[PDB]
Amino acid sequence: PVYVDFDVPADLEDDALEALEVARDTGAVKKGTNETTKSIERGSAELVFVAEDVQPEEIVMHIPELADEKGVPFIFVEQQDDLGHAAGLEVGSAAAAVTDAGEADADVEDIADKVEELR
RNA sequence: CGAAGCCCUCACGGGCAAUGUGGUGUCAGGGCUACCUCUCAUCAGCCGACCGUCUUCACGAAGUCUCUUGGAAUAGAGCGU
Ligand SMILES: [Mg+2]
Ligand SMILES: [Sr+2]
Repeated sequence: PVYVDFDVPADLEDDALEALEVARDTGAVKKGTNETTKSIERGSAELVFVAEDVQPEEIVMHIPELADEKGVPFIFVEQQDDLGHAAGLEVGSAAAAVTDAGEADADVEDIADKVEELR
């Protein structure tokens, strides 16, 4: 909520999580806020995901400002458990990162372009 | 590094854990990269006392002889261990 500056539509979120499911079975993904943060700093992150139901908000707070100065695109997911299942975990995830997509590079590029049109 | 982990249960199965279980590491700084050599340090775990001290216990030598006094010798004198 405090780190959220734009609302992402349910349709765009469906596209995003589907692209993440095929990113783990082909390319490579980073699961968890610590690994997502290191990906943005190292530059290896292509697209970063962030949950909106994170309590406390401090865990994720830095991602929207850190990604802006590193050129890495970010998208908001409504639920924590949906992002965790999409990353391939039994538990939830506050943040996920796509470190070089696989056979979804065209979809990821479009998601990154649809988010910029939504500010 | 990133699920490689932990708890419950005979098992099955369940719970925990990416908001990080677990590995690494902790100022002789450490990590990472490139190498030299090596370990007996440390940490985890198995085994597991001696001696001493405190207390309790077993065993454990040699007269119940003479006389006098006395209610009674454990006294005096004498002999003996
Ligand atoms: Mg350790
Ligand atoms: Sr959770």
